[PDB]
Amino acid sequence: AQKLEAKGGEMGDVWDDGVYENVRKVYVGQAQYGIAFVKFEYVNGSQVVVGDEHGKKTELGVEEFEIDADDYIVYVEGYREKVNDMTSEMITFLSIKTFKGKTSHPIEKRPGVKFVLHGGKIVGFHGRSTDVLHSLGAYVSLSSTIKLLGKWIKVEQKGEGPGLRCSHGIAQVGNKIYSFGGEFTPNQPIDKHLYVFDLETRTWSISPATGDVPHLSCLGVRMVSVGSTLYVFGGRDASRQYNGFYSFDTTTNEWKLLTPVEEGPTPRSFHSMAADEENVYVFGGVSATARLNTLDSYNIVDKKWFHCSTPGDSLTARGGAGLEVVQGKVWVVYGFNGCEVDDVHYYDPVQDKWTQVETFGVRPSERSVFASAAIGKHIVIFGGEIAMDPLAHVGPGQLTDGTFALDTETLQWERLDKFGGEEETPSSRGWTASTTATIDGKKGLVMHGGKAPTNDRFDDLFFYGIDSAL
Repeated sequence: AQKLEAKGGEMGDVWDDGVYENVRKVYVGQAQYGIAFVKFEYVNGSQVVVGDEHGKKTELGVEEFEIDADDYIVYVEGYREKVNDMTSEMITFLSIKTFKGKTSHPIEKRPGVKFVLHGGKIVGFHGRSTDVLHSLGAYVSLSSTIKLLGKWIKVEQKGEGPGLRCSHGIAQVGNKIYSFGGEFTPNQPIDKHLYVFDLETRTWSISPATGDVPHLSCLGVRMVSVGSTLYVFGGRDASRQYNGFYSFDTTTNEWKLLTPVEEGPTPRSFHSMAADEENVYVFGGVSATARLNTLDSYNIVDKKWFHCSTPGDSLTARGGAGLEVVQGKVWVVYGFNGCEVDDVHYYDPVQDKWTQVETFGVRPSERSVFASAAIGKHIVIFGGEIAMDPLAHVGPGQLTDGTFALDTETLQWERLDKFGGEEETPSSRGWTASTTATIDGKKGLVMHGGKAPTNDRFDDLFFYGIDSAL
């Protein structure tokens, strides 16, 4: 399979259970602060393999977590920390997620760093213990049976690009992809240009413009395409001043302030957006004062904003969540509310009401600001932030790299990442501007830009192309 780095203080006796067919049972014995004692019971062929213990038990006892035979571990989430002011970090908290969606303990915010051994199937463990757990890794085996077959392509680029940024917005119109807004240094919007990408040329340039050009250059902005006209909302500049709701006729190349701030929906940034041929949707994100959970629709024909039913407590205010129209319905996926979140919800237009949905099977650990597109009955997501940065949107935070698709018709998540092929899978990133797109006659996901794990920026253009079977 694949050994994953054990994560924790590198003090202690290293242990390695090796790799098995699957995991039958997990044993966790708590320490006084963190984790004392682990043990695993595995299965290999027709053989139950009871494993050695690692660390020593405490007066607390040891809790068991049995994994059904029709069932396996998709990830282990945890918290490492240097406590006692003791020379080494130790592992302080663990949660187990099961393919069937069993979960051992609900994740909680504990100080220290979060880590996660992720991806499709945990088939064994290894770590380092000194009479208590000090670090932990595991072995993951990516499942070979990838339902939504497809590959990752690093699109080449030529012109005057939007280059290196994140917290910007992209949309497709015809065979051209448009970009707008964004940040390069922490919290500093770059320009007001509307960059455009000719697919057949694979080349960039600044679009020409007319009319009501956006009043402020900004970041945390969103935009979606309807027909050949682009629609743009929110964002902020350096001075926490907000943009209203504009549009851009691409055949006409003219801007248009469709509704002013202070007229339409609450001015905000790092909201989410989508469109369905008839309305343009705006969800959540951060207002001047609070995160939001509200959603507003704007009919193009009726040229007018409608305020949708409010979800209340069921669905906590959030930003950096994914929003796609999966079918006839709006989908809210994951996001951030002080904690990173792995909620899933749909809003039904016809009824004007919200529904929560349980989801299962090799699901992503909770995360924000990821790349997302809806294609078919699927939502596809890549990367994202799996833990906020202490210093704000200022610092990198912790950023990951999985590729996942939600099947809205079965509620099975799958990880589109393969062992098997050779392809240019994007490196761990977040705050990407992402969209659904057709390129060289394949629909799929268009990742662009984003924050690096090292607080750098990216400029890459990435495409998960869904091969032809569809």
